[PDB]
Amino acid sequence: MSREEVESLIQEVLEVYPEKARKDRNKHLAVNDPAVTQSKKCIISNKKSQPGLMTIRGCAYAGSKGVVWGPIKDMIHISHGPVGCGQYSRAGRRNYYIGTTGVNAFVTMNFTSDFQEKDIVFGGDKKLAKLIDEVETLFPLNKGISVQSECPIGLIGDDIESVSKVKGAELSKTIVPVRCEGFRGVSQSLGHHIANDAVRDWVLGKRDEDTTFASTPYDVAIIGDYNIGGDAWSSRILLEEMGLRCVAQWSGDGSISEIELTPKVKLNLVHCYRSMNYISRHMEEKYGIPWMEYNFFGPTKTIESLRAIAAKFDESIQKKCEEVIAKYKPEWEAVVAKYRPRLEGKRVMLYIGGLRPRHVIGAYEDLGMEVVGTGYEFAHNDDYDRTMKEMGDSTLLYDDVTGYEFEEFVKRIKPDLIGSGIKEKFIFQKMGIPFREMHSWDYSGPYHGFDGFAIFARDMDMTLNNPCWKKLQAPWE
Amino acid sequence: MSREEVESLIQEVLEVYPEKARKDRNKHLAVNDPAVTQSKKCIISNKKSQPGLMTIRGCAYAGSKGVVWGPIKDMIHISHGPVGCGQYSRAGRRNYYIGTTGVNAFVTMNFTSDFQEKDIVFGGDKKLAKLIDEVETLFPLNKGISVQSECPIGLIGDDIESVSKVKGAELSKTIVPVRCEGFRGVSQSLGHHIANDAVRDWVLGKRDEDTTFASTPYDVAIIGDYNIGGDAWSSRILLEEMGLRCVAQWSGDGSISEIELTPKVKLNLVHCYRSMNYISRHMEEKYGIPWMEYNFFGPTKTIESLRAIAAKFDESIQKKCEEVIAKYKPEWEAVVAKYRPRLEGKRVMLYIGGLRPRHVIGAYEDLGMEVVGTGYEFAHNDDYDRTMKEMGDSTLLYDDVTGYEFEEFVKRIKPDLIGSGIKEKFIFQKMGIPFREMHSWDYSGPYHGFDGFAIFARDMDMTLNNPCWKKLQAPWE
Amino acid sequence: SQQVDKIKASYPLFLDQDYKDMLAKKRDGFEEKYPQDKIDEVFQWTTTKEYQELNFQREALTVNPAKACQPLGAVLCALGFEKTMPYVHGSQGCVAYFRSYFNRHFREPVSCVSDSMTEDAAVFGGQQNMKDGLQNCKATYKPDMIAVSTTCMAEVIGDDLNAFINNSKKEGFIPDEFPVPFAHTPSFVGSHVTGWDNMFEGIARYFTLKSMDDKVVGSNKKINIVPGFETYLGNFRVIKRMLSEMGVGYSLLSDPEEVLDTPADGQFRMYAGGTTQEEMKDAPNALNTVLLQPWHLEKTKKFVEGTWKHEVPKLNIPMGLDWTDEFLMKVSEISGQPIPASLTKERGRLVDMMTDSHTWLHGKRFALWGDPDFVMGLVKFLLELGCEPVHILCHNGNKRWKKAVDAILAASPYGKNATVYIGKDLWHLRSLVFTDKPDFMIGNSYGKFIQRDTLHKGKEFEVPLIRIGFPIFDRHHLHRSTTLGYEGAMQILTTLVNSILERLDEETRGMQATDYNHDLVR
Amino acid sequence: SQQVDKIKASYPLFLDQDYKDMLAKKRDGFEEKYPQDKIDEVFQWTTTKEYQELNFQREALTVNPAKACQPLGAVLCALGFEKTMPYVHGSQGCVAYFRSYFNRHFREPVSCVSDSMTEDAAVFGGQQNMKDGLQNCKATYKPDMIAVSTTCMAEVIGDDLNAFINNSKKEGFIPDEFPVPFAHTPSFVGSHVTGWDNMFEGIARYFTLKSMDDKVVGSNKKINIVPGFETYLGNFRVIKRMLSEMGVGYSLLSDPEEVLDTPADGQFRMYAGGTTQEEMKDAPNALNTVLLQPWHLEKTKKFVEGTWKHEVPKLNIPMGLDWTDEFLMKVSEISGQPIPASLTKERGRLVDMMTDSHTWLHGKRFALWGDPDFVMGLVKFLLELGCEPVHILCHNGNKRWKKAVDAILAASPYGKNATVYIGKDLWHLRSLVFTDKPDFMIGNSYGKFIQRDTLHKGKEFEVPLIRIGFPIFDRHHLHRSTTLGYEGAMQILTTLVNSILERLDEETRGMQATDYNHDLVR
Ligand code: ICS
Ligand code: CLF
Ligand code: CLF
Ligand SMILES: [Fe+3]
Ligand SMILES: [Fe+3]
Repeated sequence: MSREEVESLIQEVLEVYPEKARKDRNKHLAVNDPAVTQSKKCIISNKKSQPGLMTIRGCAYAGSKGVVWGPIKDMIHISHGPVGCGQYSRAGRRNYYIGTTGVNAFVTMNFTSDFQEKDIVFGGDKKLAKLIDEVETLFPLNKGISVQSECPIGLIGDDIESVSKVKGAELSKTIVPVRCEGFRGVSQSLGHHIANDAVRDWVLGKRDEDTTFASTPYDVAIIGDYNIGGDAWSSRILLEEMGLRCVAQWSGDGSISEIELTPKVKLNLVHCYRSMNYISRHMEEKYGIPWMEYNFFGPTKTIESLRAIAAKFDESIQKKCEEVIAKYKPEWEAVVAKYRPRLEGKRVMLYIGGLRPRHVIGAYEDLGMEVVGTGYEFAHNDDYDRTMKEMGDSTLLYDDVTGYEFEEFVKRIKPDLIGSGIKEKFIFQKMGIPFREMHSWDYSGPYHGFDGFAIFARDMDMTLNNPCWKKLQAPWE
Repeated sequence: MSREEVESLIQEVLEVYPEKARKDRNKHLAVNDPAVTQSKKCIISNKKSQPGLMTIRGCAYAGSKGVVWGPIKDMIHISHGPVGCGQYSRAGRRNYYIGTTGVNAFVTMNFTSDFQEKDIVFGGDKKLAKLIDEVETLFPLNKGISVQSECPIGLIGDDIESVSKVKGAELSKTIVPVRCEGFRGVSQSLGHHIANDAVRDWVLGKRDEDTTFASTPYDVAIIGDYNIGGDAWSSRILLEEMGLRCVAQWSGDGSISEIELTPKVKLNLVHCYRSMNYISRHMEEKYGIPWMEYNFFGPTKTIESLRAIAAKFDESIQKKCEEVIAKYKPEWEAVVAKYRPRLEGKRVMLYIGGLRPRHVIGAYEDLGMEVVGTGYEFAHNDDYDRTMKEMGDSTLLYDDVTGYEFEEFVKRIKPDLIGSGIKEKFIFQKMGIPFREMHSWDYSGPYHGFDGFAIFARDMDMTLNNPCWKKLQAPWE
Repeated sequence: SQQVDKIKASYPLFLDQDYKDMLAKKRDGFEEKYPQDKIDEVFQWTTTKEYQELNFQREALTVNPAKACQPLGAVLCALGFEKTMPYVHGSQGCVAYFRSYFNRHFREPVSCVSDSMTEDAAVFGGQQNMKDGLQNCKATYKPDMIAVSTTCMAEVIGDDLNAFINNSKKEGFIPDEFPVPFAHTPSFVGSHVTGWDNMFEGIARYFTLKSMDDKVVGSNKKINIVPGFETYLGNFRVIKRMLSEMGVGYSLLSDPEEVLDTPADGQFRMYAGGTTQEEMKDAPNALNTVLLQPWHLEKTKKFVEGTWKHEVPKLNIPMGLDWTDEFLMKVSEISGQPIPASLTKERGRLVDMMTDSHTWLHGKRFALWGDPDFVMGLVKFLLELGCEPVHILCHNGNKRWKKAVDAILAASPYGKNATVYIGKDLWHLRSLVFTDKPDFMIGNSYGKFIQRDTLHKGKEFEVPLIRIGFPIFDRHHLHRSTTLGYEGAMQILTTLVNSILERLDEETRGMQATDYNHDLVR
Repeated sequence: SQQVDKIKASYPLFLDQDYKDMLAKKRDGFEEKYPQDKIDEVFQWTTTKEYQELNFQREALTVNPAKACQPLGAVLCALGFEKTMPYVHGSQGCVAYFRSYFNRHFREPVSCVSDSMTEDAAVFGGQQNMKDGLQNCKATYKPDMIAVSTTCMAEVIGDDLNAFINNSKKEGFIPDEFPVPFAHTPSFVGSHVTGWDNMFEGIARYFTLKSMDDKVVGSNKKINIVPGFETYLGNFRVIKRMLSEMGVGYSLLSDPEEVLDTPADGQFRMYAGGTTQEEMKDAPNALNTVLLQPWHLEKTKKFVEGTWKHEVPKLNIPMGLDWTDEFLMKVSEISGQPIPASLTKERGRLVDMMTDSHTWLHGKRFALWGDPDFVMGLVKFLLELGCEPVHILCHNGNKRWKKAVDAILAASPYGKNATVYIGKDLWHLRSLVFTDKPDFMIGNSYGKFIQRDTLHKGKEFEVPLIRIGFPIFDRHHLHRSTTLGYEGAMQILTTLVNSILERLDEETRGMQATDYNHDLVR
């Protein structure tokens, strides 16, 4: 709104920084223009954070262990290093799964080597081999081990690749070494890249020579959906109602066998482009599997995605797609009729990770809500290429925003709702602004698909229109 | 010992009273002499309380509704009068039963007529008939209605007998009017008498002309056991292991059919003489059924009672009795071996209603404990005749003791443990004396039989030897 | 049989095979029990809407009431004065029941006496009973005051307390200067809160009615606080703390929190704390009188406004956020003291808790019961949290109270599904929770049986109980809690949200069935 | 499918038939899952004593630990000083994880920064990182103090904090007078409590080591209180309240209760309260220093005794009756202030609660885990109540602490069946609760999964969890509780007895099966 005001606000916020930090941060804040197609001319992304400025970014270990490898349920994932990292990331992400924990599923469990001073001084490869033996003894029904590195592993001269090779040859088990040390990269995105490379190098090609899996022309894989609150399940059902067959989903509620069967499918359906574009491009190049993006956020995006997917197949699939759309139309129409009057005209600001800042806009507009600012923690420039056409004119765009910047922007813009993570929720709640968690769904969800849209609308209404937001000022003040 | 000291203590305590109260209370405190067989020459009981002296006694409604009629599970008992009495007595007594509450059992529920001013002014007989109709409508599986009177019913001139007769003829149901108004009598004892008279007049003789019940020479009834904490059950099993057949059980876990079948048994086994001697004497006079007292408190009394019961039957019953005693000997021997070293030499003071102050001495002596004082709230002079021979020389005997008297006697005697009710527990707990509830078993039990003796010993040890009794004095005091 | 290493109490010893066979033999042989299928059919019928229609047609039968009688409240009021003996003129069984009730709720000694009226007094009256009882009570327990109430027995014969106490004083049974306030508390009128109101009005009249000539309003720069029937010690504590933090002079009349919270240090204290006779005599000199629970202090309000000439403010119970704010601003206006920053920070902290827990609180459905002021404060707080009160029950409420509660409900969008019931008992409430299932119940211990019944229908039909109210018999030390002010609101909010979260945890503990939603972080 | 009137979240929407069929098809078609009988066999094997023997032979594998790393405790210590910014020299992922952890436990904003060291500093060092970070942090957030700790990355490369901060000051990045205390907190040594100790020692050294010439012991007539790692605001509050009631001058060093309990009133406060620099500079002038949690304040004790010349008393954590009494008498002896009557009455009231609940508490078996001082205080209190600690676990404890705990256990007859485990994790504890079943567990939220496992074996094998400790993620506002003093003992006692009573209520709710023991009065 009123572009010159937004640029003035940007300058006023930047006035406080030292010259180096101000000059750097000036390249990461922008005023959106929907006509612009290339983001390199307006915003700069995927760079190192300025020291001492309260960034929100994580590390490559979080991007690899917590995002990509952790949701794999039948594998045991071992945090190689000191005790803190696996403890802070244990069950913090709501990647839902079905299994018997401790027997054949291990998602919420924390396996670690628990480095001491002696391990730092004299290495930890012998400890790693002994620990792998112990894992094999105590958890027989596991189907593969991954070793996720923390910072000291890369800092000291540890060679986890040789240990993994020897122990895998000895036990006839898949052991995947992931060099996802924290100091690599600038954020979790290099963790995504490293985890995808490990998947390609150690898992994806097991059944290249195997041809015992019967294949159908309607075989698809779900890539980049991590089943937050059941999200992937809420997507999968729709695809099965269309008549497709979902051979695998990466990686929420995912098994290693599904990953190894993925090269046998006819189409890849990529949900999170940011974290899985590497593996999808590799399979297109190697196995010739086409991949396409889809968006199941809100009825409009869901219907458009379903039609786009069905067009990739024959006419029976399109007929089933129309049947599914007709079946689900009354339910989301009822949701819209109930909740749009309570949410029309509200203004939303978002600060999320790599995919969701632009994916959720359509669902918000399906309830009459306008997104006035958005930003990414770690996403690349192609993500901003998509976002710039996704958003409106004179809206605010921020990359790797600092706490001070986000607080000042929110003070000036005064949105009705903010969607961000755990580290901004209470900051903006004490400020008197409704806040929804857009990583964990505030322990609600799923939000994907038609069944998720109802939950999304109910949550928006329950937080935006709660009475507690009208009680922050004492009557005597 | 020290009889002269005990008498001097009695005089010192009585010194505070006014002349009338002192003269009255002097007849209710005594120093026991085991050689004395007539209590009327020693102590006086069953008299009205002195006003304003904080007695512990209840009323006739408590003795009838709460003690005798309430445990009958398949009957609905209606508190005729204002709302308070049935509310304070609802589920306060732990008479255990098996049934589906609200459908075919109604023990823990409170049915009342809830008198208002209009009911007081214009009577409540029409309200009673309407209420009986509503009871029949809403609780079809009930097997009889009893109407327990409160004070205003007797004071305003209501004719509940006519209503009961008319509605019983109309509905073909047994309706028992009980004139258990509070102001009659001096305690719950007249409630016992009135409830027994109602049982005799309205229930006991229903199957006098009915001879379809097959009878065996080993038919007994349990009379006066109210299944506190399951006590009656813990007795019944032993009798069934002896080979007897328990036809009725008065009145804990009792049904109206058992009461009506009682006149068909070969022997009555009276536990509480005080509350059931009336009905047992009536059945001896009318049906010729002999009755005998028994005591299942502690292994010694239990074994003696079992042998005394078995002597009333043939030799097969005696052989079964010997088998039962042999079977249960190791268990109570183990209990004694475990708990007597922790409880030997301790001194106990008791104040319970009408049977338990004398029945529990044997169980205490089975753990090496000496009872130095005992007393009754409402028991008669024959109860003291039975009591005096069971207690030691120069021990204290008190009838309808006041709070001030009880406190001063405990202060002078300093017992290791006191067993009394809810209204003295916290009084003696703040004094630093261990206290066990001897009405409700402190929500523990059962205490009857061999299975109950283990619970009794564990409870005595856990309360007497608790560390909290050594912490009442601050270290800086 | 018992193993000495692991002894079993009634549960689970009676679940052994021998006891089970004994019980089955007893039932099959001598109980003439209905067939189990018939019992199941009747239970299912009692869970239906036709049964509810029959149940609400009741006119003469009360099943499981949610109230007590007046002399219980009179005793509780009398306990709040310094070295005062509660004395109930009537039958001793009433006093035994009152003492047992209060002992089980408070887990403390409760002192009360009776004159033990019998059938002789039922014919001739209880004048001699009162003379002897007053003399004996004063001689034995040495109180500074004897507060006399009545049982229904003495009410029905029409015993004149004033004349009987006057004759006791005239003939030398007790000194003429000894204070003996009295109140008629008929148990067939009202409930226990009515008895509290009657006893307080009697004591205030006794100490102030005849000596009003030298009274000037506002002379002692204090505010009188009348709490009413209260069974949470934290409520007295929080009122006193909040008034002290404002620097406001106050006089709490009928304060029993010291005598219900005596320490265990090797001695028994029959009396502890309480309102002094000097405070009660000086009460007309206060700036004003504030009644914390105005819906059962009507007689007290009439006396204070008519005699003391105090302009009693129209205040709701200080429960929740808005009503606590209104109480604080009214006290500030009366006394001229500004509201301190500590209370502002406490209010902000409560608001922060509300913001933190609003997501788990929103849309939840509650059935609830209790006393009128407590019930309406609870409804107000639940509306403030975005919760849905659905079945609001108050056995001792009236029509004006119901109209006020309906006005509260109509002002909020969350009160559209709420129904208020006056004069209904807990069997009605059982029918309501079966036919229109809420998420939770709020009430005293008598609700536990209702939960049991719901569990009999099926696990998906269980309505868990949250114990707020009087009496609570199956939990320990809950009477130390607070329900008033910001602190009480925080305690209630914590209890509610954590009850919701334990229910969710229990419902998602099934391995490989529902434990996909067994989240570490909630 | 969704009904707009009753929308379902993940639970129980995924229990619908269509979702169940989808999941069954997915598992049967593409997951290559083990047969359910094989899974059941392996689970039963993991519940056995042979599995426990294999499990305790572990030497290199840690499964579900019960501790964190040092910089988390360093951040918590730094948060307790006035207008102080916690600054972790190292990698930014660590700071993200620390902030998320504390946000989830406290439900409050937590402020911390890092210098964001990357692969470049892995060979050059983080000198430029520290210069730029100190300048940027001071310019942007305006702290009065920056407290520097380290991550394992900078510890492994061997970054010299002292030299780097000195070079930052010398070259003008920050003023020379600006306070920048620092501490090396290697995450491969000790745990979070060790980091708290290191950070406190660094701050105290920075403010006192070079200016000890004009210090006289006892000049300010105060007692220094060092709390250590603490995540209950009620503990700070109760210590301050008890010291104020005695009339004892005190200085609480590292007090974060204000900054972790800010109000919601429309503004964001990055800083609130905390120990001032004047208090820390004046600390050597106190009469003495009292350490509340002495088993992770060894470095602090060495510094205070060696440098400040304070004769630090040998005191246990003031948890439970005896240790609270000892703490109060030691404080009274040090300051010369008598113990007031209010604290005597509070102690008596706690003793009264103990007397009331001893029957339900006696003989109960508890597994428990946590931090060393917290754990030994819990064991002492449980012994005082007549309860039986059986499995005592502390992942970050040592051999001397275990010897002290064994000495405590041997002094009590209720410690006969207790075993102390040091260096064991929660998978060991799962084995222990399976093989020697206790009645209850006491611990943080990570215990919930153990309960789930026990429920999988059978309802008679479930071990319910009582949440006392850090962190608690699945309940709201439990961090406001108290575990210290008589008030903390009362809260713990109430929670324990009521947990026992809810378990008993749940076990006796079966109609006509076990509800013969569903008592109204307990
Ligand atoms: S993987 Fe990525 S930060 Fe694509 S690291 Fe992050 S479960 Fe975010 S915006 Mo948390 S690139 Fe997924 C994400 Fe998006 S953990 Fe989740 S919500 S769609
Ligand atoms: S950036 Fe990432 S989270 Fe940080 S360490 Fe590095 S991989 Fe890990 Fe675990 S132990 Fe603690 S938190 Fe660190 S300092 Fe040593
Ligand atoms: S001695 Fe006994 S308990 Fe007393 S009344 Fe009489 S029958 Fe009953 Fe119920 S209602 Fe209250 S408590 Fe009484 S005063 Fe009117
Ligand atoms: Fe008590
Ligand atoms: Fe908060």
